[PDB]
Amino acid sequence: TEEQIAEFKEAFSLFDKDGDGTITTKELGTVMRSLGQNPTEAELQDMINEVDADGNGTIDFPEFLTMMARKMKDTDSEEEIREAFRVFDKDGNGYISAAELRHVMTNLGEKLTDEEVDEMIREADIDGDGQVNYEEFVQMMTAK
Amino acid sequence: TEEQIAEFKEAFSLFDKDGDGTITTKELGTVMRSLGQNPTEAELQDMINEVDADGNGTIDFPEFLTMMARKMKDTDSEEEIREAFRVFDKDGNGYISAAELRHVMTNLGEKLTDEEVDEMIREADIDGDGQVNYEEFVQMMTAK
Amino acid sequence: TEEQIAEFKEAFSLFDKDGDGTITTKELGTVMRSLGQNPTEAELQDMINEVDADGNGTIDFPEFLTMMARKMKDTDSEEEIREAFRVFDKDGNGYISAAELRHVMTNLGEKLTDEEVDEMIREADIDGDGQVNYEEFVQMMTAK
Amino acid sequence: TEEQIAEFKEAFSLFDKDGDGTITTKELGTVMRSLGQNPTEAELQDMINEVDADGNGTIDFPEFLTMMARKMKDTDSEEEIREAFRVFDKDGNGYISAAELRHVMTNLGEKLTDEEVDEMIREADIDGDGQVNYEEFVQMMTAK
Amino acid sequence: RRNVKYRRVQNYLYNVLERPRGWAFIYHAFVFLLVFGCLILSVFSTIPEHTKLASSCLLILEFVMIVVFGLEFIIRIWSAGCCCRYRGWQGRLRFARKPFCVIDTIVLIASIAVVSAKTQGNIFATSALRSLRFLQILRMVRMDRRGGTWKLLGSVVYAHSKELITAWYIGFLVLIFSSFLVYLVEKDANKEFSTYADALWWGTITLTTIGYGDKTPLTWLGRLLSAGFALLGISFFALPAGILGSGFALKVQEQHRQKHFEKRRNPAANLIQCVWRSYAADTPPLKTVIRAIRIMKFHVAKRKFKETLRPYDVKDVIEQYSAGHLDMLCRIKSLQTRVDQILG
Amino acid sequence: RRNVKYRRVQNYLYNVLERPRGWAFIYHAFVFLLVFGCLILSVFSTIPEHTKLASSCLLILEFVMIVVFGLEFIIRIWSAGCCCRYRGWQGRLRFARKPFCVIDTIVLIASIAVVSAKTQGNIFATSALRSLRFLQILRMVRMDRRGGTWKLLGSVVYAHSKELITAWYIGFLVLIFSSFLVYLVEKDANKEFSTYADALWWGTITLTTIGYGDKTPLTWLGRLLSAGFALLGISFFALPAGILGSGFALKVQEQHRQKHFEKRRNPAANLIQCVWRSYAADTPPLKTVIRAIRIMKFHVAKRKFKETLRPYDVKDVIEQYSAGHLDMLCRIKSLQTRVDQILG
Amino acid sequence: RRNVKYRRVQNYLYNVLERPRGWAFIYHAFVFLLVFGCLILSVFSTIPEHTKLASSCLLILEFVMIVVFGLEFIIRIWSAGCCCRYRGWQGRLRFARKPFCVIDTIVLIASIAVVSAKTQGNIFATSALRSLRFLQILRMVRMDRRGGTWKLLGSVVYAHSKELITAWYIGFLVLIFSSFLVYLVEKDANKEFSTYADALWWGTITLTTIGYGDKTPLTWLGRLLSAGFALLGISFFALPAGILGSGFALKVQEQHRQKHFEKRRNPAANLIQCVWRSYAADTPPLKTVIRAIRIMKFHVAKRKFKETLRPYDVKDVIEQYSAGHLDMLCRIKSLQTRVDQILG
Amino acid sequence: RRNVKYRRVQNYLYNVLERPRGWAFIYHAFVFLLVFGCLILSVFSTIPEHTKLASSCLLILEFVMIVVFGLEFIIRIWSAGCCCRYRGWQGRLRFARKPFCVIDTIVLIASIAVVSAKTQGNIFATSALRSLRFLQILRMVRMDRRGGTWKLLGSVVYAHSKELITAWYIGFLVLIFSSFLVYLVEKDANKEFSTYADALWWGTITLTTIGYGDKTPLTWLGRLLSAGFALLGISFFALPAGILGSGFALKVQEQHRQKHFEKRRNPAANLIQCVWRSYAADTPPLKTVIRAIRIMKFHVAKRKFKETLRPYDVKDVIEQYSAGHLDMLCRIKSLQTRVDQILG
Ligand SMILES: CCCCCCCC(=O)OC[C@H](COP(=O)(O)O[C@@H]1[C@H](O)[C@H](O)[C@@H](OP(=O)(O)O)[C@H](OP(=O)(O)O)[C@H]1O)OC(=O)CCCCCCC
Ligand SMILES: CCCCCCCC(=O)OC[C@H](COP(=O)(O)O[C@@H]1[C@H](O)[C@H](O)[C@@H](OP(=O)(O)O)[C@H](OP(=O)(O)O)[C@H]1O)OC(=O)CCCCCCC
Repeated sequence: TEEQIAEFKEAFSLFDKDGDGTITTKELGTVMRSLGQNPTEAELQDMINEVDADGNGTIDFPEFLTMMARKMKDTDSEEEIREAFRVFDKDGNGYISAAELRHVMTNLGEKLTDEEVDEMIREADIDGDGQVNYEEFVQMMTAK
Repeated sequence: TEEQIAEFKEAFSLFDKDGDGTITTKELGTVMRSLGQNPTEAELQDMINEVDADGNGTIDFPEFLTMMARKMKDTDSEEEIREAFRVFDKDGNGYISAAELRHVMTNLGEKLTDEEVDEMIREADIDGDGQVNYEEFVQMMTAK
Repeated sequence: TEEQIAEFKEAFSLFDKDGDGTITTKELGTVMRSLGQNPTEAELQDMINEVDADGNGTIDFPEFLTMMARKMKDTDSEEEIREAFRVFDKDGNGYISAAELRHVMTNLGEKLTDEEVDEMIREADIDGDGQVNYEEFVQMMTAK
Repeated sequence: TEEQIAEFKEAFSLFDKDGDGTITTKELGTVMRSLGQNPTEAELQDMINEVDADGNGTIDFPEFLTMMARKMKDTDSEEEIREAFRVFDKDGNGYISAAELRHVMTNLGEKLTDEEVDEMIREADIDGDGQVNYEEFVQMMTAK
Repeated sequence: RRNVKYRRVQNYLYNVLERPRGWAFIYHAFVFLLVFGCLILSVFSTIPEHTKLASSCLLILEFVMIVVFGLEFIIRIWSAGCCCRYRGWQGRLRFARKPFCVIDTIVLIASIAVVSAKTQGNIFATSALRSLRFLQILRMVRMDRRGGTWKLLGSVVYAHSKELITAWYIGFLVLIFSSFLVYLVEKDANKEFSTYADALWWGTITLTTIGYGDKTPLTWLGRLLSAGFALLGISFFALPAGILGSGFALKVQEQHRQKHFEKRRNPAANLIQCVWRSYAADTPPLKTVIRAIRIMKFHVAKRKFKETLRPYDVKDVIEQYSAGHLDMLCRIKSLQTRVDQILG
Repeated sequence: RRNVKYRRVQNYLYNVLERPRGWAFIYHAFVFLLVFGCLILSVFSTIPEHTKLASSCLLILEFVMIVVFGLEFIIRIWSAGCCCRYRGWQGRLRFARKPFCVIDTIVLIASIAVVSAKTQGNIFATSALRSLRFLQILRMVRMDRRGGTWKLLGSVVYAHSKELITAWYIGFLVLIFSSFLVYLVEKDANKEFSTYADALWWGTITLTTIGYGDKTPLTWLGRLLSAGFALLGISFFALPAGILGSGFALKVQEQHRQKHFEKRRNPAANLIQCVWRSYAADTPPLKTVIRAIRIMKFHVAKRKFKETLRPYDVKDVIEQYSAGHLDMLCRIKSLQTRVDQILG
Repeated sequence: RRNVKYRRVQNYLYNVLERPRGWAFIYHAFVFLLVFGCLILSVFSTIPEHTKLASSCLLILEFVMIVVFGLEFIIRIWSAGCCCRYRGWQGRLRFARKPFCVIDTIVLIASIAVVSAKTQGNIFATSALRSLRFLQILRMVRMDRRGGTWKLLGSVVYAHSKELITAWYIGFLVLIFSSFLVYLVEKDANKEFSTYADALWWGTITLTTIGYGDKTPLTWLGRLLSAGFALLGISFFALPAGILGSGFALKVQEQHRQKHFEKRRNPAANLIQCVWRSYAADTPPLKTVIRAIRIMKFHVAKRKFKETLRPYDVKDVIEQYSAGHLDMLCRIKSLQTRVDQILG
Repeated sequence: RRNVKYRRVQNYLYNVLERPRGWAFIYHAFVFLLVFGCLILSVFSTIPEHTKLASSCLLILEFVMIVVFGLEFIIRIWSAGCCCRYRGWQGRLRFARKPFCVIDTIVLIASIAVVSAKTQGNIFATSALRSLRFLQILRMVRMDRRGGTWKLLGSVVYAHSKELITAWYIGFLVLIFSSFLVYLVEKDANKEFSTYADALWWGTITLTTIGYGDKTPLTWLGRLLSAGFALLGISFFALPAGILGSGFALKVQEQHRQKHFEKRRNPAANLIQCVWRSYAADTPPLKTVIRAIRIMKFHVAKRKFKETLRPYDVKDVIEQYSAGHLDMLCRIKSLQTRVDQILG
């Protein structure tokens, strides 16, 4: 994984922008401020807390490597996403409406771009009484 | 309904006072400020939300037309008003006192003018042990 | 009751200090401010609300007369005071300690003067295992 | 106990630093401010309330003597400490992990110095699957 | 006056008949006692011994119910003008097609036919009367309003479907097994556990705590197995009654709590206020705009009331709590920001 | 001293008699055991075998209760001065007309008459005594205070009226139907299901899980129908016991919770404080004004206490929550407006 | 289209088979009725009288179930492609090893063998068939999903372990004691309380409210003791049913409340949003950084959802309350300090 | 090492014996099964038929329990050093006087004597053994810890005392009345309702849903009265079981909720922290002052923990709510006043 570890080291160098070796809240916030995201202090706090496991308050290079190495496609993660989709299942028949899903994504939580939600809708077979099998979405977003 | 649609268009022109075609919170508030009502921002927000069904944030002419076309005399509306009156029914015998009703209207909610509550009392047969059949009020205010 | 009504009229004249005939919050507050009590606005509000029964916001002379005419010695009032004393009854045997009562009066609620609580203690037979029959207090303070 | 009472009198003289004979919140706070602890007003209030039993608001010399005379090794105190340790007992088998205990002391409550928690760990037999019998700690800290 | 009085008597009679409360319950209890006594008398007439006195006493009840029920039907038809939607010939006809009213008239004509045939006394007629006697039970049936008992029972059963099913399955298993074992233990010693059907009957009766006593185990091993499985299966078979009873008590508790903290007052007051405002408003253009605003306020209050139809629960309290918390949060953050600007 | 001591003994005896708590319950339990033993002895005397020994042993109880109850009535009359409203001849007479006291004296004279007639031994007299023996049950009756048991039972039944009624109706239907079907299935094969009255008796006993066993179905189709309807109707007939028991448990839980979080402390303290203030106040005009204020404070505290009579519920907690929320809202909006004015 | 339609029919059939809801429950109820009728017919065939008609009617059911179940197994195997993990020969084989599926095929081949041997009619074969008939009960067994009934029953029993144990111990004591006393009171007068084993049997049946009636006390002292201990032990023996039923009702109430106020909405929305963001992002370096951030957001939302798995309780409400309180406290103390600095 | 290992084995054995959790429950269940099998074997030996095989099999159990229990007592005495308060001869003697331990040794010597006398075989000896066999039940008795079952049952009964009493009184009344009426209705027609004692026995058995069937009403009026009073009294007699079961379920629910939201964490952490601080502190005068402060902090944490002993309820939540509300109120009023001063 020499290519992968080299990419991870380059990414860490871009993140910290210095030779300190520890990722602080200020630098992580600036990384996205360069893109005009305006991160919150609590947002950066949970960003740092999710990589490190010792509670030092900074993201060390081995911790970031451990975070990146693990694969998103996991049984626990797949079940969590499946139940997240089932949250909006009607009659327990495993069907979620396309338009209802669009409205839910647009209004609740971090609003998705209209075009992006449209691609979500088109990424699978949306016809068939207006319902889309959420498990197809789970399979599409669990393939890594 | 050419007379009715003409009246609705004239009313919309008076409401918006401009050719924009959309009713904003500021203009709707000014409509009543001209009469010295001092509307609240949330009041205007729910005023706009009740006509439109797309969530754009403004009242379009077709939306106002749809709101106006529907008749107040509805089975659901009649039941809602009937239960609203029954809220103050004693012993489950379908009787509400005239004086108790007067006090409730005067104190709770948007206070009614004393003369107006008096007309409410006189609009039906109020005698008969001081109780007034609320269903008579429902019939009077459901006739359109 | 000519002597009594004359006394009530003189008391009302002292209370209002003017010929208006209505007792307002400001004047009632000043009545006790003359004695340095520093009444609260809510205190005066409930003071006025307890005499009048129409909600006008002021104490009329007939309302004050009605308040004064009624006798403190009442079955409902006696029961209320009896249960108030029973609040601190232990084992359901109808006994309240003298020292515990003293501490409760001193700390909880409008603090009583130490000498006044001492007179309360001495007003009845306090000996007999340190308990005082609260019903004796009820009889003493229900005799008018 | 002439040596003990002499030590207590000297300690009280150091505490109050004056001949008033009563310990006030300000002086008690200054006692620790000399060591840079920065006590809180509520902290000093409960400090005073725990010695005196009359509610005067100050610690009298007899009250401090009564507080000091009583022995920490008590059946009630031993049971309280035992249940405090059992708070973190898993499976009801009377075992508490060393590392979990270290983390709990470090994070929750008044943080303990890392070296001090290390001595806590070493004060008894910590090996044996990583669990330490809390009752050994109770015996060590109940011996006076 | 006189016609208004007539209107009143009709309203009062309509409430005592269709919407009982208080004394109306005493009248309905009287009618229920009459119907139940009729059923008891019919059952007694079934007995050959008492069929003589019971027949005559029951005949009296026939006419008693007949006359009483005919009078009640006449009053109900004459009444039901309380809503005024059933006034006039067409309104009375519309009322008469109510399922309970059509049922009542059918029972009425059946009773009339029973009396007339008892007068005639034909063989086939009298057999038809022995059969048509049960109809008075429809009077017992009409008693409930829109089958409220059935709806409540079904609601509570459905809510506890998993527990009733789980419990019943486990109990059935227990029964089958215990029946079988005893049967093995007693197939030969006892002549009453001859077939497994007999053992199943014994187990059913045993676990259901009926215990007729026709079949009981005799071998001591059989009695030991019967005791153990009796304890288990008895708990299981009595389970559904406890589950349903507890569910009923909890639902009553919930219902009571919701009634105490119902949200009807403020929406109702606002609704009536704006409704009367619109009724009054129904310069000219300013008055028309005010009328539109008042009608909109009425519709909004109606929508809020329809929302309040949903019974109060943890959802509503936590919702209002969180709303209040967010309002205070945003307002006080704004105040801090404003004070900061003042500092700047 | 001596008279104050006498007053004390009378107060103590009044509490142990009329307001039992702790040991008074042990004395009342002793009296209950005596009365219950008298009832048991009377029942045994009903039996021709034991009527000899039982009669003599019961005679002893007659006098035992007689002497004990006469002593207790004497103590109760001599006592009851705790309130001092019954002191003196007129007060004792007023006490003696208490319904329970008049009942007690009536039972007392009845027991005296029973003993005297047993002494005389007349035929009609002795028959009257066999009839007058039950009266000691009024002692069991007087036991409860103002029929608290009846009031509690009625309250819980009324609260769950719909469920008891729904359940009972459904169960009745089940019974009738099952009885009938078995009857059809077994009218001929079984000689005990000869009439529908017999089938109704079998169904009643079957679903009520009594199961005497006098009537049991013999045909296997009858046994299958009996098993199915047994499961259904047994659940329904056992339902009312579960509903009422659960309702009792829930009401106990609610009473305990309300007791733990009762609101009596602050209103009580304020009431007593202002009451004593007024008692003390009962320049001169300033003192009179202060007296009026203190009497008003006493009346306000009385009104607040009467309000607190209502048991705490979700209503009170949500009410106080909303009140606090509105106070903080208005105050902090005022602070924002003030700071804004400062900015201006 | 056609293959997408085929996919659809397979998905629908998979839901109606493995994840029933609504009409699927009606189909499963039909299959349950068929299996239960088969069991009833087998039991009836046990009876020598009805073994003739019952045998023929049951033979029909053999094939009926056989054909129906073979068809259902074929559909289940052909279906189960809804997840697409069982498509292809290897996927179908993986599905076929499901414990319920292997059980179903075993029952299937057993039924086939029963029919074939009934055709042949060998002695040992027919005995094996009389024994292999019960297997259809595995169809009743497969019915439940992963033994949900057993898991629910065990959960509620374990939660109330102390009460079931306490109650059962006390009841056992009661039984032993009452049995013994009656035995002493009736060891000689009654020939059925000859040994203490007989008394224990009588007590078991008595307290369990079975009351066969084979043994009943005859001596009046025995009847008195039996009545008292009957009241006590009956309460104790009926206790476990009430405890478990109430526990079931309370757990249902809790589950319903938690469902109404479940916390799935916001974490789910955030999770899906960031998951799609990462799927889309999967200058170049800026896009890669955004992809990493979006994947981290997805993982955080997954962690929050896993946290929300824990059912809502007093813990969560009080936790959020205290959190809000601490935020307002710190913020408003900061505002006071800031305003103070302004004063300085 | 070796002695520390010995200490460990002793601690582990002490927990598995006196403080079971998990596998220790499996060992205790094994011992319970052994004792229960001994009781069953003794009961069977009571039977003249099985007294031959049962006697020999039970003899084996005598020694089996004997050897097992002697070993367990030896282990318990050798163990119990977990606390170290029972180490040494004096500590072992102190442990041996534990009521359960003295009971255990008494049962042990009784079993030894039973075996020895069975060896000798004296007449009076063997009678004493038939009597001394029950002692193994003390092993069943010792099972529970400090009579937890009795304490729990008594607590729940006392909490629901009014309902059990109300219910039982009403039920008793029902019984007496129904018995009497049937007796009047059937005193002559039925030979089994000859005396009122017989009617009382029938009513007891009837309402308790035992229904032996020895006495059943024959007259149809008697059957009607029996049915009505059966419904009433059956509900009343089954009431106590439902009340107690529901109370048990509610108490379990409450205990579970309190456990989930127990307040032990922060007081415990503070207590341990300050305790270690004091243990460490046990210039010189500054260190002594710090030691006094740390000991005071330990005592305060102990007091707070003793306060937290009280189970959490509505009281604690409302208390903390009101405290928070008053803090915010006073602080924000102070902020408004301060800002006002700034305006001045
Ligand atoms: C045989 C038929 C039995 C039917 C039942 C017996 C027939 C019968 O109806 O009486 C029961 C009755 C009901 O009690 P009660 O009406 O006072 O119960 C209150 C009543 O429901 C209030 O209206 C409720 O207030 P709200 O609206 O919610 O605001 C209140 O709830 P809450 O405010 O406290 O929260 C309830 O507590 O009062 C007796 O105890 C007399 C016992 C007579 C029994 C005599 C025989 C035992
Ligand atoms: C046979 C007669 C049976 C009658 C029942 C048995 C007779 C009997 O009375 O004992 C039960 C008794 C009651 O328990 P206990 O008094 O401690 O119950 C507490 C008591 O009610 C407190 O006063 C309550 O505090 P508070 O005021 O609300 O503030 C507290 O509520 P909470 O603070 O926690 O919230 C209650 O938990 O204690 C036993 O367990 C001994 C079992 C003896 C049983 C021996 C035989 C089994």
